[PDB]
Amino acid sequence: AKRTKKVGITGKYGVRYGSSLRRQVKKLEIQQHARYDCSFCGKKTVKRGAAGIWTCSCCKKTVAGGAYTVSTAAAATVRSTIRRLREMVEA
Amino acid sequence: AKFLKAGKVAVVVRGRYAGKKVVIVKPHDEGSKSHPFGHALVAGIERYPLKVTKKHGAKKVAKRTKIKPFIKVVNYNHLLPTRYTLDVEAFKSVVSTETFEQPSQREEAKKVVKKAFEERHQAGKNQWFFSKLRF
Amino acid sequence: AQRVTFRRRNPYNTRSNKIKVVKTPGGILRAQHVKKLATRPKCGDCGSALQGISTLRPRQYATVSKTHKTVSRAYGGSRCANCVKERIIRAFLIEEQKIVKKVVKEQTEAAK
Amino acid sequence: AREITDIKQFLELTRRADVKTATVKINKKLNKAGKPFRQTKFKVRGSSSLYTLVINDAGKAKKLIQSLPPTLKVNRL
Amino acid sequence: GRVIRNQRKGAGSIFTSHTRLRQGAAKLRTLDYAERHGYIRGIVKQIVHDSGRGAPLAKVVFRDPYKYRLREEIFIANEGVHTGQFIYAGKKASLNVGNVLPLGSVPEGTIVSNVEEKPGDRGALARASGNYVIIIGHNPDENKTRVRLPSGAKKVISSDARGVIGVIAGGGRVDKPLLKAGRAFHKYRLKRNSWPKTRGVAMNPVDHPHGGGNHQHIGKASTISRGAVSGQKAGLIAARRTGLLRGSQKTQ
RNA sequence: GAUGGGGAAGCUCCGUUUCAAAGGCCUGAUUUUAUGCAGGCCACCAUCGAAAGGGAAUCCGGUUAAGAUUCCGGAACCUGGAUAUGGAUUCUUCACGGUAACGUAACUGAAUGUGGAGACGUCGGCGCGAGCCCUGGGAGGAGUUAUCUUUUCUUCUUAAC
RNA sequence: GCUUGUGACGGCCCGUGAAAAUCCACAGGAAGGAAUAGUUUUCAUGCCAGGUCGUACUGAUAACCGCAGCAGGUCUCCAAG
RNA sequence: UCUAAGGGUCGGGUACGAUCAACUUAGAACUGGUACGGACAAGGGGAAUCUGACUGUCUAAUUAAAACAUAGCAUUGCGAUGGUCAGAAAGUGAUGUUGACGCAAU
Ligand SMILES: [Mg+2]
Ligand SMILES: [Mg+2]
Ligand SMILES: [Mg+2]
Ligand SMILES: [Mg+2]
Ligand SMILES: [Mg+2]
Ligand SMILES: [Mg+2]
Ligand SMILES: [Mg+2]
Ligand SMILES: [Mg+2]
Ligand SMILES: [Mg+2]
Ligand SMILES: [Mg+2]
Ligand SMILES: [Mg+2]
Ligand SMILES: [Mg+2]
Ligand SMILES: [Mg+2]
Ligand SMILES: [Mg+2]
Ligand SMILES: [Mg+2]
Ligand SMILES: [Mg+2]
Ligand SMILES: [Mg+2]
Ligand SMILES: [Mg+2]
Ligand SMILES: [Mg+2]
Ligand SMILES: [Mg+2]
Ligand SMILES: [Mg+2]
Ligand SMILES: [Mg+2]
Ligand SMILES: [Mg+2]
Ligand SMILES: [Mg+2]
Ligand SMILES: [Mg+2]
Ligand SMILES: [Mg+2]
Ligand SMILES: [Mg+2]
Ligand SMILES: [Mg+2]
Ligand SMILES: [Mg+2]
Ligand SMILES: [Mg+2]
Ligand SMILES: [Mg+2]
Ligand SMILES: [Mg+2]
Ligand SMILES: [Mg+2]
Ligand SMILES: [Mg+2]
Ligand SMILES: [Mg+2]
Ligand SMILES: [Mg+2]
Ligand SMILES: [Mg+2]
Ligand SMILES: [Mg+2]
Ligand SMILES: [Mg+2]
Ligand SMILES: [Mg+2]
Ligand SMILES: [Mg+2]
Ligand SMILES: [Mg+2]
Ligand SMILES: [Mg+2]
Ligand SMILES: [Mg+2]
Ligand SMILES: [Mg+2]
Ligand SMILES: [Mg+2]
Ligand SMILES: [Mg+2]
Ligand SMILES: [Mg+2]
Ligand SMILES: [Zn+2]
Repeated sequence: AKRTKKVGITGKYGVRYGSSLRRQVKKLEIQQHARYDCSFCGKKTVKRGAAGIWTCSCCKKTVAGGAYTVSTAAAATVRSTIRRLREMVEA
Repeated sequence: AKFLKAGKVAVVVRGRYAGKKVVIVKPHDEGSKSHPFGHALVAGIERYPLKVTKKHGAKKVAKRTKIKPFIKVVNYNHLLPTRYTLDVEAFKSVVSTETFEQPSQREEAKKVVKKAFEERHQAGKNQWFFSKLRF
Repeated sequence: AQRVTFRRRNPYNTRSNKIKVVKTPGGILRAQHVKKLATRPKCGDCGSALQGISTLRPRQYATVSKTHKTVSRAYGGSRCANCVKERIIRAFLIEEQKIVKKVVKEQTEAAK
Repeated sequence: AREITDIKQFLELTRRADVKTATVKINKKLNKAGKPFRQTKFKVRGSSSLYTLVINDAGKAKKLIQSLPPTLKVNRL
Repeated sequence: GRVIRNQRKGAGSIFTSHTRLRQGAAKLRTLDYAERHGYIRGIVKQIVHDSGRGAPLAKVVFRDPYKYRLREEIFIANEGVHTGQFIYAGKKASLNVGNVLPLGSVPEGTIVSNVEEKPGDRGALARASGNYVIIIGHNPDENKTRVRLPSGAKKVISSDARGVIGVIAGGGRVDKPLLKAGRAFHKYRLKRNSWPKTRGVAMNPVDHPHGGGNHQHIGKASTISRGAVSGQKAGLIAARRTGLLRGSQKTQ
């Protein structure tokens, strides 16, 4: 049965702190507790602890990421704009 | 090519002789009442010859180049087949299925493999089978 | 219904002051202080409780024979035997590919 | 603080240089569900350990008592 | 009158950093022979949380080129680096995320962190979680390299100065509401005794320039000049402007 | 909080590895002989600061007017110093056995290096241990008994190692 | 069942929850080591020694602080039906 | 004073039987001077206005509140040869095991 109409995980704060603050948290909180695909071993066992740090359950790899999500859009494009620049120094 | 045959050198990857180099002498490519798995009878090297230098003299060299061998049944999955290879004729008839079972037969067998190895080290045939793998 | 008392001046519930209750031949209950539990040693490579090795408090490993502190294969009381399997294969393959790396770039120098 | 069953090893302890005193203990117990029997405990006091040999066979006991070295102090009961 | 709060901090009794649990000091390797002629290889043995810090740290161990021993450094984890990665550090070094290269040796547009102000200071600029600097040009004679810092400032430093390719892990941390006092409490608990902040306008005049009055008010302009003296500077120090910044920011 | 130092008229202030020539171990050399020098390391650089943090190692019974994990008795354990007999090992000199995980009464190992243990939040339910609590039969002692109660109460214990 | 201990898990963090002494192991192979007899004290057993200071009792509506044998204050363990 | 439901453990050729141990919940009769959470234990509720969002904090010994705090919002200073701050001075010090997703000041 559907338990709550919109608060979801954020229901623990109840009525406090104002709907909008709770809404913003619920987003990043959902972002940060989730299980992610592992680049190395191809399973979805990456989880967080200590914002920034993302380690894989098995295969024991630990990746430095964004505070509440593995890849951050900034570091994502930086990856590509470094990929682009690197290729300028071989071809 | 079916390569785990009577000449190929391999590295023992599990067990007490882990990391040491061996030679297949007689492969039981598929099964055995005793050992129901792909295994090979191999003679190996347990205590390699210590590196010898010019400063080493009369009886130090003779001591530094002694070799302690071993003989072992070993599952294929615990060997790493090497591209190199080493001749096996001097102890074909010694490293046998009958060789194990009777410690005395293993003890004498190691004697044959030992002298056959120490002669091979002098005039350094294979030169790499006698060089400790470092890990 | 029988109660008990500490046997050492220290009156607080610190981890160095754990207590066990015990029934003695006198037919009465009496505390007996318990040393902190020991933990298992760990593979420096992977980190698992490396098997084969007895588990004592560190000063006690000096009152025990060497067989309790090692296993017969190389890197005995140190690495977890699957890491050894790995640092073997890695070693052997790298030394092999290293030979491949030389004669390839030796022929490069002869034709370029 | 140690138990022993090798009756050969036992006599070897009883003649070990540091061993000067011993003691025999006599207990009445039962046999497996029923009647009683006579258990003897040969206790050899070494310089750091008290070895004790349990001989449940009453016959093995008497023969082993005279077997004791004559120069050994043996507290009875 | 009394000595006001911001004046007491410099003495550093109850205001010194809460330092016990810190992992160490984050620093680039010492700028030795290897790094300024070739490159040196290391393995990030671990990336780990530093107490009181935004960004995770990266423990990266190298060989000692002069003694047979392992020597470990403490880097700030650039996003994407991982346990087991090989980090290269040197003039001649590949332009890959995680490696440390002299600013002169990367093209324009490179995005690096932990960059040195003068070469060798083992890391000055772009260290907080989510920050970086971008190289915006080079002057090969005098070998300067013009960069833009997280503030927007555009400093020009030596081309030998070292930076590490990528951005710093843990970005977005400041997008989540603290949501409640305790979160901020445990925040500053592992930084320093800066929280909570009694307003100078709620104290009596002994305590603060803003103190006193039968209503709660500043009483005079809260813009204090640079030339103001200790015990005067409270409010908006040397403010070149004031009020709600409307209109697009972003330095020209 | 001393120290080479740097301030300060000065009592003294600052700095703690700090712009310092900062110190000591293993054993070889000796057969005038005791410790000079022949190697090689270590550049670690005071010290104070926890009777709740870390930490070598003990228990039960008995005992006093008043002491006890301290006395007595019996049974252990740690550390340091000596050591010798037995076992083990070697003519394949430095143990074998198991495919492997690994096994063991043993089973040489300097410099150096590396790993681990010391060594670590909090809450939740779930699993197990112990001591307690409840309870059956029996073997004893005690209470109640005009009448009822094969009843009520109690003993039936087992330390370190 | 109760108290406590412990295990394998799970929740939480812009909080991710000391240090040093000390002990062991491994990598290494310097060296030293037997046939007419050696190496071995991480196996067993055996020998000697272990100092200095505290150790009583109270810990509270009377042994502490509150001018006091003061209705106040003052850290904690054990805990039956 | 009764009924019903809820378990464990052991053999079955390569449907069930046998036996041991637990207070839970529901339903039904009977019964009393209509009493029964029988002592103990244990929320008064509702409609509004003012005011502070909330949990939290203070005048020990006349003020606990609408006061302080807080999250949130906004402004300001600063790229280290620096901002703010300490000191008689200094080869002095705090922030700083720091670097703008930062530190400092409103
Ligand atoms: Mg070896
Ligand atoms: Mg006491
Ligand atoms: Mg073992
Ligand atoms: Mg064991
Ligand atoms: Mg003043
Ligand atoms: Mg400090
Ligand atoms: Mg505060
Ligand atoms: Mg405020
Ligand atoms: Mg403020
Ligand atoms: Mg006021
Ligand atoms: Mg004023
Ligand atoms: Mg003014
Ligand atoms: Mg005012
Ligand atoms: Mg106002
Ligand atoms: Mg001083
Ligand atoms: Mg001290
Ligand atoms: Mg102490
Ligand atoms: Mg202590
Ligand atoms: Mg007693
Ligand atoms: Mg007395
Ligand atoms: Mg007393
Ligand atoms: Mg005694
Ligand atoms: Mg005695
Ligand atoms: Mg000893
Ligand atoms: Mg043996
Ligand atoms: Mg160590
Ligand atoms: Mg550790
Ligand atoms: Mg601790
Ligand atoms: Mg004990
Ligand atoms: Mg408790
Ligand atoms: Mg954790
Ligand atoms: Mg250990
Ligand atoms: Mg010993
Ligand atoms: Mg002394
Ligand atoms: Mg006393
Ligand atoms: Mg009293
Ligand atoms: Mg009183
Ligand atoms: Mg009772
Ligand atoms: Mg039933
Ligand atoms: Mg049934
Ligand atoms: Mg009312
Ligand atoms: Mg309020
Ligand atoms: Mg008041
Ligand atoms: Mg007053
Ligand atoms: Mg109130
Ligand atoms: Mg009041
Ligand atoms: Mg608002
Ligand atoms: Mg000066
Ligand atoms: Zn993975």
